[PDB]
Amino acid sequence: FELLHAPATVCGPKKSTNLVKNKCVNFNFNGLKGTGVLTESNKKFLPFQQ
Amino acid sequence: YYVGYLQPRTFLLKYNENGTITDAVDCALDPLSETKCTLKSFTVEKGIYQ
Repeated sequence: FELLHAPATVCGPKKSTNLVKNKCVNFNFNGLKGTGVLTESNKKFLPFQQ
Repeated sequence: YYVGYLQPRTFLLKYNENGTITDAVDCALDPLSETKCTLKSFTVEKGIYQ
């Protein structure tokens, strides 16, 4: 395998930590870095919008 | 069938509560569109603008 010469193609899924509600966490969602409190939402996203 | 070409410009787009694009306005077509883009609004009151 090789690193840092072409866009990523193949790799296995990463085991993730279970979601925690209503607690100060240092979240990292597929590239985002930030801090806050995660709760259930209400906004109706579009099918492709992330 | 129809073909058209693209060049880099700047647009002003209006979303809504659902999240869909409803209307858009150019910013380099007419002076009226220019001042609409400058004021960040779709309606302009009477007067002189820079």
